[PDB]
Amino acid sequence: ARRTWLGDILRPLNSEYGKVAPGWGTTPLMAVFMGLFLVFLLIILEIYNSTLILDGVNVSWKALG
Amino acid sequence: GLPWYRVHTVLINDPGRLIAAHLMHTALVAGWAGSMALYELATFDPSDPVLNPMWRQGMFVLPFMARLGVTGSWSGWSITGETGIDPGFWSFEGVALAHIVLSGLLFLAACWHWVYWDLELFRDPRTGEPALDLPKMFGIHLFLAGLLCFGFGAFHLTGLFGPGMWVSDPYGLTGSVQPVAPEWGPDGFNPYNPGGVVAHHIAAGIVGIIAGLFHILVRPPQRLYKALRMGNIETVLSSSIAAVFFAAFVVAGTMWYGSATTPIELFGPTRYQWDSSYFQQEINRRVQASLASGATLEEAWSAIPEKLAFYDYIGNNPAKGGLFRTGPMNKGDGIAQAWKGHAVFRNKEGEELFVRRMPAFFESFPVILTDKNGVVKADIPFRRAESKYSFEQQGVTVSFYGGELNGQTFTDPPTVKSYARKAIFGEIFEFDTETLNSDGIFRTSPRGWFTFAHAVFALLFFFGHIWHGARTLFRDVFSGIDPELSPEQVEWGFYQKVGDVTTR
Amino acid sequence: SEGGRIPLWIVATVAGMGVIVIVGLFFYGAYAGLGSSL
Amino acid sequence: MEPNPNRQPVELNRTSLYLGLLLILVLALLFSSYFFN
Amino acid sequence: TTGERPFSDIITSVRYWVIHSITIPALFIAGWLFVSTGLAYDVFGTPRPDSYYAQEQRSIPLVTDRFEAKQQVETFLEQLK
Amino acid sequence: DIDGIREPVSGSLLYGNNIITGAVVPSSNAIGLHFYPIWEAASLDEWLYNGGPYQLI
Amino acid sequence: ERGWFDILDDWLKRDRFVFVGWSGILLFPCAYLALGGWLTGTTFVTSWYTHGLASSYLEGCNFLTVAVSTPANSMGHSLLLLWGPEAQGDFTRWCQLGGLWTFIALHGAFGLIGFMLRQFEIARLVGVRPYNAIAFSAPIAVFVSVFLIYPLGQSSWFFAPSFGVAAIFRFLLFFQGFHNWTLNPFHMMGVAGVLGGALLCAIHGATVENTLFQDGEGASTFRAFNPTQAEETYSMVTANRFWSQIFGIAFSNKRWLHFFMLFVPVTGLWMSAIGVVGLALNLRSYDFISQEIRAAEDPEFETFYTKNLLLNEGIRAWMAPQDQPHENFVFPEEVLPRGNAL
Amino acid sequence: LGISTMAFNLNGFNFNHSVIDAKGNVINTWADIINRANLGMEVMHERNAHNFPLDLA
Amino acid sequence: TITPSLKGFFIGLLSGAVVLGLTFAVLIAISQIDKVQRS
Amino acid sequence: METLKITVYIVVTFFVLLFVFGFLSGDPARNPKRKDLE
Amino acid sequence: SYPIFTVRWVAVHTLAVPTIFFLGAIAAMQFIQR
Amino acid sequence: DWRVLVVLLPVLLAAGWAVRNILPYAVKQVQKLL
Amino acid sequence: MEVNQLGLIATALFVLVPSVFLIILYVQTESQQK
Amino acid sequence: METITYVFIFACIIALFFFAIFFREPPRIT
Ligand code: CLA
Ligand code: CLA
Ligand code: CLA
Ligand code: CLA
Ligand SMILES: CCCCCCCCCCCCCCCC(=O)OC[C@H](COP(=O)(O)OC[C@@H](O)CO)OC(=O)CCCCCCCCCCCCCCC
Ligand SMILES: CC1=C(/C=C/C(C)=C/C=C/C(C)=C/C=C/C=C(C)/C=C/C=C(C)/C=C/C2=C(C)CCCC2(C)C)C(C)(C)CCC1
Ligand SMILES: CC1=C(/C=C/C(C)=C/C=C/C(C)=C/C=C/C=C(C)/C=C/C=C(C)/C=C/C2=C(C)CCCC2(C)C)C(C)(C)CCC1
Ligand SMILES: CCCCCCCCCCCCO[C@@H]1O[C@H](CO)[C@@H](O[C@H]2O[C@H](CO)[C@@H](O)[C@H](O)[C@H]2O)[C@H](O)[C@H]1O
Ligand SMILES: CCCCCCCS[C@@H]1O[C@H](CO)[C@@H](O)[C@H](O)[C@H]1O
Ligand SMILES: CCCCCCCS[C@@H]1O[C@H](CO)[C@@H](O)[C@H](O)[C@H]1O
Ligand SMILES: CCCCCCCS[C@@H]1O[C@H](CO)[C@@H](O)[C@H](O)[C@H]1O
Ligand code: OEX
Ligand SMILES: [Ca+2]
Ligand SMILES: [Ca+2]
Ligand SMILES: [Cl-]
Ligand SMILES: [Cl-]
Ligand SMILES: [Fe+2]
Ligand SMILES: [Mg+2]
Repeated sequence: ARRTWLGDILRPLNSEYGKVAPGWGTTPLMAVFMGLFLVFLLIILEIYNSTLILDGVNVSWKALG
Repeated sequence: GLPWYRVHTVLINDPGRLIAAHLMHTALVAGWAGSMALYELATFDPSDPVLNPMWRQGMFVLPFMARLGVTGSWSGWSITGETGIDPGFWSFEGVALAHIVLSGLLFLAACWHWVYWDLELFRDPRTGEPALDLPKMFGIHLFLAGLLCFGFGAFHLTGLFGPGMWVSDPYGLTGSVQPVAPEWGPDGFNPYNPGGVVAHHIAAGIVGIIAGLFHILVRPPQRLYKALRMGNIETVLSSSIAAVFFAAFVVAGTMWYGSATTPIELFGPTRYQWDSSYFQQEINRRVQASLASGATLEEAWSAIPEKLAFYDYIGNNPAKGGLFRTGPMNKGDGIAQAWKGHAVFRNKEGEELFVRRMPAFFESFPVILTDKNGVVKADIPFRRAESKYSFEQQGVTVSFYGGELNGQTFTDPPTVKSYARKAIFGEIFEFDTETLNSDGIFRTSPRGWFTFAHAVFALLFFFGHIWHGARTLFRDVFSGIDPELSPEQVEWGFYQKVGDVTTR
Repeated sequence: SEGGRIPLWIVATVAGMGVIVIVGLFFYGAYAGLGSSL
Repeated sequence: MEPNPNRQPVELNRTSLYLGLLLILVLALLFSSYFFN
Repeated sequence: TTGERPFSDIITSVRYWVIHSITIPALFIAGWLFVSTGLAYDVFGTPRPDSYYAQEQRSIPLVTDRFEAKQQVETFLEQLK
Repeated sequence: DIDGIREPVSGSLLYGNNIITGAVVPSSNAIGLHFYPIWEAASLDEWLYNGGPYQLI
Repeated sequence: ERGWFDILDDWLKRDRFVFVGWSGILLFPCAYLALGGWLTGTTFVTSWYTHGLASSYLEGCNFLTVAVSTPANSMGHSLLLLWGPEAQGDFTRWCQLGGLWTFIALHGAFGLIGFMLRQFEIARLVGVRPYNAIAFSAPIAVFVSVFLIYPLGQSSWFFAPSFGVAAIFRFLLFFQGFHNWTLNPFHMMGVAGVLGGALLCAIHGATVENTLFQDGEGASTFRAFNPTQAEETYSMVTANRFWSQIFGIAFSNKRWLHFFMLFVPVTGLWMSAIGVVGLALNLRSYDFISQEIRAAEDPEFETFYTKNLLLNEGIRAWMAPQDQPHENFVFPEEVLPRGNAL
Repeated sequence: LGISTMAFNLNGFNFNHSVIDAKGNVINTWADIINRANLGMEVMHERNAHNFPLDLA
Repeated sequence: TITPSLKGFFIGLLSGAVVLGLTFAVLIAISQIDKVQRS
Repeated sequence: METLKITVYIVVTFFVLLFVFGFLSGDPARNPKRKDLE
Repeated sequence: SYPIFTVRWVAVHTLAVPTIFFLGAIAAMQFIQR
Repeated sequence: DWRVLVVLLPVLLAAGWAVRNILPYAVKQVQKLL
Repeated sequence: MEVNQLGLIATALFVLVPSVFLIILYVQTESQQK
Repeated sequence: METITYVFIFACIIALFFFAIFFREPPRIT
């Protein structure tokens, strides 16, 4: 294959195909972030939906003048 | 050979040519943006932002330019109605040109990457086979996206180094591009607060930078690597398509309901504003405040801006169009010229009467007039023989306050009836139907068209997600199942755990 | 106790008759009391 | 330049041509009324 | 087969029917009483035949406000004297 | 004149129809269940006005 | 690597009478609640406060007229959660406000997700290609377009279909009168896919059944087949000749035949879904402009298209006051559109 | 067979005003809404062809 | 401040968590009690 | 019209006669297997 | 030999128990008069 | 609420009766699984 | 009739473009070595 | 122009029927 200056510079960033951490690794941490993100989406959805209604938060064109 | 629907699969193990095909796609999209902006500039009439704004003229990319701060033409005009403005290079024309040149450079890069496909960069150093390290690539790209998202937020939207964004008053009368500070309290999650858009790009930008660094530095767990087939580029296609249909549903929704990023001065008003008489309530409030301050009826109504009256008209309601009724809103009811003023109907007893407005559901609707307490007082009858509410029987008249017909009164049944028929549409306007040969049939706005296209494309992309996820997780059987599939593997009870040969 | 003592054909017959009876009751109810139009 | 080993011939058999043409033509016969409006 | 006792075994056994000749009529009677005592009406808020309208009213009790809807239903209910 | 009330309905392409609106229109209510072949008409113009093509087809 | 996850995985995939799976955790509760909500609502729950209708067995409705009806128009697109701001944790009030409608719609949606995940999971365990799930994408596009996107585009959940036989019939007629839905080429493609699918089902079944090889002595021919047999049970060659001579063309490739049987009804349903997304926005195929210009100028010009529009106008005027009670429509007799005598 | 028996006017189930309260007020069901739609269709179809109050074919 | 709807939100979140947790506790327990036989 | 009518009657008669005399020309024997069905 | 309380037992009863209850309720309804 | 007791009482006696007939085999099934 | 003036070319290209695509693929399949 | 278009598409379809039946690739038993 053809080498080039730039390809030589970028080589290390494409040299670890298939490399994995043992077992479950950071899955538990990932799960937690997924759970937080689900709740964040439910919050913003319920706000837009007026199912969750917060003081100072007027979901309307008449929010701020 | 390959069937027609598989021709592009030749790219799966050829990162150079895949990059070339992507460069070519990008070139075509940038080229589209350039061409679209040019067509719109060649057809847009900037002379009346009150009764002929961009959303009445079928403008689709112009409001997206305006939304982020491009409001002027090299020709001297601006979308807010100013004269003698100098926009610098970044006028609508400059944006279009920039997109064309970008398109060109991308095309050339595509050619280079297509010829010189066999770069050593694309080979796995240990096997010599083509390979992309997708997890690290995801980190790299996420980091980049994070820096850009953050930059956009902290510099562009804030006006720190940039123009800001389109903002307006609650009735879409005084819109302009303004610098916007981030909103860090709970109101940042209010769709109608622009400060939340700012805050979002700052915070999510930061989170993108952090997650990016994580994904650059930390390898996937073996179990997730295997489960999601992280060695197969089609897994990335599957999940990317999922993310994309999610984003598309969200933009369709925020376009339909409105938010700080889908302003009515750029896309037209929403159907819900007609549904709840939003503009009518504001108009009546203003008129009452004037009356209470000692104004005459004529003065009260003459004090209503034409733009505001224009919002209170069903011809601008995005839920009144048709799938094959093509073009700009102007092609239907015509190009709006002037507010006729507010029509007040009275019967022979001098009681004020109110025309029943058309709900969006109805292509056609009767003409029925009630008193302030909803009692029917007059109508236009179908069968005449037992009519009791005809305008003729009831002596219905109509007087105008404000607008072109201000101070005038009409008593002849044909005229009164004509105005009543217009009154079902809300406030009444004079239109030029000749310039464009308008056919008098309602069309939706860019709010409508955008919403439609994006809900449909999102729904289709769901199928895309299902198809590619399936191809990813069932790669081993996509030319068929094992010819030697033992019957006992699908026979009930033989294995304790379905399809697990260790559990006989 | 052990499966078999009560012949399956009798079970099917009795169950079926039961089904017929209840649906019959529902059709009677179409003509009397609520929903009867009377 | 060395040839690309990922190239593949493409095919469309006659039945597929006929099915394709029937699809396009019927789709046209259907949508044309709406294009003319 | 997947390990569980065949249905045809079960429903032709004496024990099944010793249990179910009690359990099946009991449930049926319970459902009957749920209606006959009038409990169902109160649980689900379904109008009895004499509770759709007040004596002289002929207008439907339609809910017209989202956030005070509960109070509106309570008011409609109060209006049946 | 599908309903026999001298109110002719246009079904053909050349007379203002598209593929979606077009039709061969049922024979006249004045005819009812009577057999109306071409030779029962005084002329093809008559046959056509009364919806003869429908019965033939 | 034998941790709790793998042990649970073991349990979930036991070859038992009703397969569970990881997908079962989503599917079973959601499907059960959706069916239970419908049975519960149609048996006991009114629509007096939301629609001014009786809708349950308790009130005197029959199987054809029971329904779980949509919430009042004033609820907008409220998720209408039991603990939400509308019902405030009050179960009786929740039923009276139409909470069972969103309960059923939402649990049903997650249940359909569960079922398609089940099709994937089982395909993967057994080792077959996942075309059954893929084909199930069409029911999903239909449910999502009709029960969610369509009313989300309109004023409120009120205009979603209500869950009941007659209620659905009302949905059909409403779509005719207000949307002219039969005129829509997306609906039309849907019709072609459904009827074409039914046609393929029938013709394929009958063809197989009538080109059977005699593989046994009996005059009832079902027993002369064995699941494990390698041989085709009917003659593709004879089938092919018969159809080539009858209809001019015939299948010759069984794999293509079966794929086509997937393709036709799945594609049809997908097209119908697209048209409904348009109707969410009233973006209808309601008119042909050329027709209307000609007709408006020429009082002798009449087509089946104009006739159908007069029918639609009748539907809107005569059905609206009772079908849309929140609008408080009062249409005096004299304004009602009517032909002579009727 | 539905079409072929409705041909002789044995029609769909009719539950118009089947549900009635204690006083005798009509309590509408979805069947009655269907009825209103059907009325729109009925009163509009063939707008010039009927001279008498009942459409008997 | 905690509005009645934010309180309600909390209640719904807690209810969901409880249903999910109870479900998984039970499934895990049963999975532990009734293990598959392997060679 | 009369010429048209006679013509059409003759055509119809011709084909109907073909149908009838045709199905009378030993049709059960026109099959691939057991022919002697008289 | 065979277990009694299985997953199948549970599924069967989650359907059959409310069904018989519901059928008793609907039966009682047939005797309600306005 | 007396109506609630009147309705649940049938089901309760049903449950209790089915436990009486199946308890010996239930304890055998469970003590086998363990 | 006052039809849309783009309908003719819309229809023509709608037919022509994909049909030509299919014809190109068909002919070059045929010309491949038998 | 419209009528010509509709009739033309139709005509192409009938021609296609002709080719698809009489000039199909013959089915061959391998
Ligand atoms: C405090 C800092 C901060 C602030 C003030 C904001 C502010 C905002 N965020 Mg951001 N965000 C932040 C940090 C912040 N963010 C961080 C750190 C992250 C993680 C990187 C995000 C990730 C994020 C996401 C993923 C989204 C937002 C969105 C928003 C906007 C929400 C209002 C809205 O229009 O919702 C509208 C959107 C919803 C209500 C979400 C609906 C979710 C759907 C219903 C789930 C189901 C999808 C499925 C396909 C639906 C199919 C069914 C249907 C078709 C029937 C608002 C500008 C939303 C947005 O972009 O709006 C335009 C959005 O989607 N943010
Ligand atoms: C997101 C996509 C999108 C959207 C929402 C808009 C929106 C708009 N465009 Mg723009 N435009 C776009 C992309 C878009 N455009 C592209 C890609 C081009 C290049 C061709 C253009 C070029 C363009 C021009 C030249 C003009 C517009 C105009 C407009 C305005 C009028 C729209 C209209 O009448 O549509 C009508 C929409 C339809 C008739 C829908 C067609 C649906 C197809 C036919 C369905 C096909 C079904 C399929 C074949 C079935 C396959 C079945 C098989 C799978 C089994 C509107 C604001 C007009 C304007 O007013 O400018 C000022 C105008 O003159 N646009
Ligand atoms: C990011 C989006 C994306 C990308 C990069 C791909 C990429 C791929 N798809 Mg997937 N797919 C997607 C989204 C995507 N798809 C979506 C949204 C759907 C549902 C519509 C599908 C449904 C799908 C199926 C059923 C199949 C694929 C297949 C493929 C592979 C071969 C495609 C090919 O050779 O077609 C060649 C295409 C042509 C020669 C002509 C297509 C003409 C189209 C149909 C009409 C005109 C399209 C127009 C130019 C598009 C304008 C842009 C649009 C956004 C408006 C390729 C890896 C195939 C595969 O898996 O091979 C193993 C395959 O069978 N895709
Ligand atoms: C397991 C499958 C399943 C799924 C997917 C759903 C889904 C749904 N249910 Mg259903 N339901 C289920 C089983 C399920 N249910 C069961 C088994 C029952 C019987 C108890 C019910 C009874 C039920 C009722 C009575 C209602 C619903 C409703 C709903 C909807 C609203 C749910 C919600 O907002 O949760 C919010 C909670 C979560 C999403 C939990 C997320 C878990 C997080 C990530 C963990 C962190 C929690 C945190 C640490 C706790 C802090 C709490 C503290 C601050 C107080 C949603 C569609 C509502 C509805 O349909 O309205 C129309 C409704 O009224 N469900
Ligand atoms: C005896 C009941 C007959 C009912 C009417 C006919 C049903 C079957 C006809 C369908 C034709 C399909 C095209 C040919 C399909 C075809 O070729 O069939 C072939 C198939 C198999 O043929 P065999 O030659 O093996 O057997 C038929 C004879 O030769 C006798 O052995 O025929 C049958 O299975 C007959 C079944 C009789 C019993 C069927 C009852 C099914 C319906 C029961 C009533 C339900 C009504 C519900 C209303 C709510
Ligand atoms: C080379 C070069 C250059 C140039 C460039 C250029 C000139 C470019 C252009 C470009 C362009 C100019 C492009 C364009 C594009 C476009 C597109 C890409 C489009 C597409 C479209 C579509 C795809 C559509 C579709 C559709 C239809 C048609 C109908 C309706 C529906 C839909 C929408 C689907 C320069 C000098 C700069 C420099 C460098 C070199
Ligand atoms: C909603 C809800 C819920 C749930 C509930 C449930 C889950 C329920 C279930 C329920 C059920 C589960 C019920 C059932 C029922 C059943 C029935 C009612 C049946 C009937 C049947 C019949 C009547 C039959 C008929 C027939 C047929 C079908 C065919 C054959 C013949 C005959 C005619 C016999 C909860 C609490 C969670 C929460 C709150 C809300
Ligand atoms: C109203 C329409 C006229 C109705 C008349 C009905 C009258 C009933 C008797 C009709 C005469 C039947 O005459 C019938 O036709 C021809 C005449 O050569 C005979 O001849 C036929 O015999 C063999 C039978 O294997 C055929 O293969 C052969 O092609 C043909 O020649 C039939 O064997 C004879 O049975
Ligand atoms: C592609 C050709 C490049 C032509 C560049 C013209 C620059 S034009 C120049 O730009 C400045 C920033 O926009 C403005 O401040 C200034 O008013 C304007 O005249
Ligand atoms: C590639 C050739 C295109 C070169 C176009 C350069 C436009 S440059 C542009 O010109 C305007 C004059 O009206 C000024 O208002 C503006 O400030 C200036 O940037
Ligand atoms: C004889 C009619 C006298 C009253 C005038 C009609 C109502 S107002 C009228 O409405 C038209 C659309 O129909 C517009 O095109 C026009 O601009 C406007 O004058
Ligand atoms: O024709 Mn046709 O439609 Ca059987 O009803 Mn009578 O007629 Mn007429 O009216 Mn209704
Ligand atoms: Ca004109
Ligand atoms: Ca009484
Ligand atoms: Cl008619
Ligand atoms: Cl008459
Ligand atoms: Fe088959
Ligand atoms: Mg009764």
